Amino acid sequence: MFEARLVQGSILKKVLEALKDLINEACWDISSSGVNLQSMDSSHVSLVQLTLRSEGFDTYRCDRNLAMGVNLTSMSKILKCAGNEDIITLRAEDNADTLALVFEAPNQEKVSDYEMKLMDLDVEQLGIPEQEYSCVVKMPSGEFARICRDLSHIGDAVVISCAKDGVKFSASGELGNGNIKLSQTSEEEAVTIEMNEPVQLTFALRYLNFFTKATPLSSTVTLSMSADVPLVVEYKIADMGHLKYYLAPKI
Amino acid sequence: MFEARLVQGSILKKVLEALKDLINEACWDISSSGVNLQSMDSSHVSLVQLTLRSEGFDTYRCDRNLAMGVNLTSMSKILKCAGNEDIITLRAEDNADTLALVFEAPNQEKVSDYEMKLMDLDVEQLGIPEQEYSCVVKMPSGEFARICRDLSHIGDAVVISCAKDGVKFSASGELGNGNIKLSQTSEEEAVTIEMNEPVQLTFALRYLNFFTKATPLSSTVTLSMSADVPLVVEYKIADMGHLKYYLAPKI
Amino acid sequence: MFEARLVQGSILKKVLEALKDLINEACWDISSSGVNLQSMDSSHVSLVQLTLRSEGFDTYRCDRNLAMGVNLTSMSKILKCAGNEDIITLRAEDNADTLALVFEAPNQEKVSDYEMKLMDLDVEQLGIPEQEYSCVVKMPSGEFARICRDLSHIGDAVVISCAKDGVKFSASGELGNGNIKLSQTSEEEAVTIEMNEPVQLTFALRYLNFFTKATPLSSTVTLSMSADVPLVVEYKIADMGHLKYYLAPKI
Amino acid sequence: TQGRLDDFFKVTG
Amino acid sequence: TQGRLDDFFKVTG
Amino acid sequence: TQGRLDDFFKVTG
Repeated sequence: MFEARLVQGSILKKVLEALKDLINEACWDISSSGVNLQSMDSSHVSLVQLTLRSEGFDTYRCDRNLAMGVNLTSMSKILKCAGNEDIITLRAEDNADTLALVFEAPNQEKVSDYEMKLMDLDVEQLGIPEQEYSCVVKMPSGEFARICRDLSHIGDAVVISCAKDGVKFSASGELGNGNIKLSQTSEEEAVTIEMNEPVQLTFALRYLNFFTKATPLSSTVTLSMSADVPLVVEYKIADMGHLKYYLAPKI
Repeated sequence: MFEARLVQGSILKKVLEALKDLINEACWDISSSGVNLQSMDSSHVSLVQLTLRSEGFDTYRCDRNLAMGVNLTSMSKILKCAGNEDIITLRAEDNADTLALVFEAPNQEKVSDYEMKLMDLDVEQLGIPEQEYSCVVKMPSGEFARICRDLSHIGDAVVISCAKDGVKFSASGELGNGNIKLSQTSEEEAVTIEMNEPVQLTFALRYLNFFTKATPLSSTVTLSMSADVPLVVEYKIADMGHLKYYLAPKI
Repeated sequence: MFEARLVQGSILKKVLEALKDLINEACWDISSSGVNLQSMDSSHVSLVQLTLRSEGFDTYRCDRNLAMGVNLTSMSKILKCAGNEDIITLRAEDNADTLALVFEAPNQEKVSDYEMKLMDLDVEQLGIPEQEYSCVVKMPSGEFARICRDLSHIGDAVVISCAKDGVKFSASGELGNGNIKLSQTSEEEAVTIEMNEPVQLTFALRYLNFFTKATPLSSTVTLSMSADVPLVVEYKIADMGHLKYYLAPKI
Repeated sequence: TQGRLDDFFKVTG
Repeated sequence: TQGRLDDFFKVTG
Repeated sequence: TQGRLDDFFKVTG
């Protein structure tokens, strides 16, 4: 039997909002340690990895390992029925074919219970060796979102260049070209850039704009890059875990 | 001659907004005691009844009984030209074929006057005997609006069940099923449930979502139900009167 | 070489927003004294004239007179990439075929640079003799915007009548007719009306609603009218210059 | 099936 | 009928 | 051209 009670339900609402636009279905691997979710989008251009530790929940119970196949589009729609101040509980039986979501309003006079069917999903393995990157940039999450949004008005792809001094994001299109340069500042609104060697990569803005849907989950975002390797964009979910996105570069 | 001066014009703006989505035309019966309006929508599935007592207006004059046929869609559009802090005056001559609406801006330098044509309407009688219901629920109007909105994401109909303990609203659809339960609290943000006997009824959410357009008119809403009889949803218009909606159940 | 540094970049953002809806291309005549822009829309029904004095910029340099042909639709899109608190710099070389726009974020860690191509434009002369009008009305810019918006819900044209007592705006349509009357008050939220003789003119609301896109540029707006002559609507850009619109009346 | 208020109230309007 | 500014001003631009 | 993560990672899922 599975029981996960999250007092700050808005966290789950934000997670689904950050997932649904990128992937429509995924397997939520549940265990005594928490919730793990990993899935590539249909085009295999990006991969999302979610971690929600048991310690982050008010109450957490998962007698046995479970792999629940879930329609994220449907789950997000149901989470729309939860207030931002609702306590949210996810509940499932041992051999669950359904997932129950319970929302407790802050007024204590209203309690909602939603049940959605689970689905069989061919959860695919995806060996990704955690390594070190040539360049790691940490910046305000809102700042990164605004950069991706702005350049999207200019082009469909962004060239990210790293070197001594800062990081530059460049795009070009029919209306002209633009470059946004970020230089290290002197935790939330600061910019830190650790460079091992200059790196230049091109990425599709369409996917980056999907990643920034996770902005409300954290005040900061960290970008990790290395030549000819997937970009990694990470958002820490305050004392819960994190949401990591991987994106294959162009070429 | 008819002259009704309402200092808090926003009230009239809200009334028309709450009417126009349900009905497009209606007869405003005017007399020395105030304004009365009653009309069923085209499908005769719902009925709305409005009461605005003369006492609620700054100035009120209605020498004789009048029954003005009005296009509510047009009236609401004209009321959109009134500020939320405007004093609104409705004016009409004895054998009126036109209705004048005067909006006085709070700056006293701007006064607007709109005139719309009236129409011949076959105001239909509709005997509805005021009786007692098996269950009457009083709750925050915003709460009820949110319930109807949420379940609308799940299904097209809502099963309302009443019993000892509370009232439950249930809906089911392709994405799953949901139930919202309300239990009595211990005036504006409280829930009171008076039950004479358990009652279970099914209603179309499309109509309930039309009723909740009246939410801004009152902090509270009262639902009255009895087996095999129309549901009644009422919003009190603070020291003016009320707006009552009736809805035929399914089956 | 041209260099114009505007600390309050929002001003330029607002100017382009006020221009783009009326005209898509225009020549920005630049000189040591500042920026001048004048252009009629394709139908020659209206004309816009912009003045931005050098004194209004933090830094201003323009070694020689320049006439840059610019696609305002494209320029406005690029200005959308500038924050409302960004310092904006416009830069161009002597025989410029491109315009550079630099946006400096208030955090000092982010600097954006956009470059758009310039275009050859047949800047047309348009002799307009500055004269005196029969009636000049000064009122809150938001007030005028609301008047034009409201009457647009009633008709497609507005009859503006001036006489002793005030100014009236009238429109009529299928839903009825309306008139808004403004009477002199006793700087920002006041109404002043100077009348030399009664004047009555008809104008298309579609164009007036384009003019009010300039509302955020000033708290006040001044309307100048005379029989059988174009209407003039002016917005002062606080210690920078102004934005003047001319509109040919109907008939 | 959705009912109509006529099945619940007398009209004659 | 809507007039044009050319009927009110000399252009030659 | 846009690459896919399969060109960078081993899957076999």
